[PDB]
This record gives sequence, C-alpha cells and structure tokens, in this order.
Amino acid sequence: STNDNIKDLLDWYSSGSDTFTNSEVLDNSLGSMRIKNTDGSISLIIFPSPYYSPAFTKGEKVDLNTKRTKKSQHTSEGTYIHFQISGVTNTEKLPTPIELPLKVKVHGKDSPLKYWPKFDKKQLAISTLDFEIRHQLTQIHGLYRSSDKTGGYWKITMNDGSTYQSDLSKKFEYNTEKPPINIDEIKTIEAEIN
Repeated sequence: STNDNIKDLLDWYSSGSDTFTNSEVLDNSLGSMRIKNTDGSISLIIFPSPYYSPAFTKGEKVDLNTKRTKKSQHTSEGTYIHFQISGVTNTEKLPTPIELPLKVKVHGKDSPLKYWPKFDKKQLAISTLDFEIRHQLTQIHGLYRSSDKTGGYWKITMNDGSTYQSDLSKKFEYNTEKPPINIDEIKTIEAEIN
C-alpha cells in the first residue's frame, strides 16, 4: 500500500524518544555536544543546523527531549553512550504546565483531540514539537499507515506573528532547524493530513 519512504517515516515517528532533565555538559563543540545524564549515561548529540548551535558551556545543566540515530552502545567499561540528534534546552520551567492547543484536520474534517500532552518547560526545540505532534498523528489519526494519509503539514504560529511548519511528507529538516522557542508564546498549533 504505502511506499518505503512513508514506511521509514512511520518507523521514525513510531519509535520513542529520550527525555532527560538536568543533564550536564561534558563538552561543547561545533556541531556536537557530549553530556552525562542523571542515570550515568553519556549522550553524543549532533546539531547540524547553523541556525541552532547550542552555546552551553561545560558544567551547565540542560534538558533532553531528543531522538536516537544509532543504537546506543554498552562499552567495554560498561559506560552507556547514546547517539542522539538535536534537542537540548535550558532547565527552565514554567510555574505551571500549560495546555498546548493542537488542531488537526483529516481530509477536511476537524478531528477530535486524543493523547495530546501538556508541557512544563519554558522552551522546547522545534524538532521536539515535531516528534510530539507527528507521533500524535500517527497513533491517533493514522498518518503513514495508509496510502491516503501520507502528507500535509503542521504549523505552529507564535504570539508575535512568526510561524514555523513542516511538510508531513518528508522527515523533519534537521539541518535548517531554528533554535528552541517558548511554548508559552505559542498562539496556535495546526496540523493537516492529506
């Protein structure tokens, strides 16, 4: 029914994601970051976008809401190394968790909301909002599980006017990814499957 391209997407968005708080920066380089988590694992996260180059200095606490690219490895010394991409932010929290408003429209009709989260962080990376949204669409609305639901777009619109979006027919454009944004400044989140 669907093609390999759409199958790969579904595998991507139907796998999980690592969530970690107050991790610590071991080293920050150009295009990369090495960090240690509260559970003792090291992460090697790559940042390929010139528009989103984390400026955390060694010693700082950070948050992870990232996706792995390779299979993590248990080393000879038993240290656990994760191979993730994008998704580092500051440990700031909002005094209370806010209700992000997601609006989906499947083939014209405004579809009901199910499973949709509520976040407590001041800021989240966009690729994160991308995995949270699209994952919702795959489980609940059938995105990538049928030939007739393999496209469309999500579009976050900020309070200041500025917007961000992604085409559901391709994987998130990691290399042109902007820096994290304040989820408390998101006015509306739209999604549309076609």
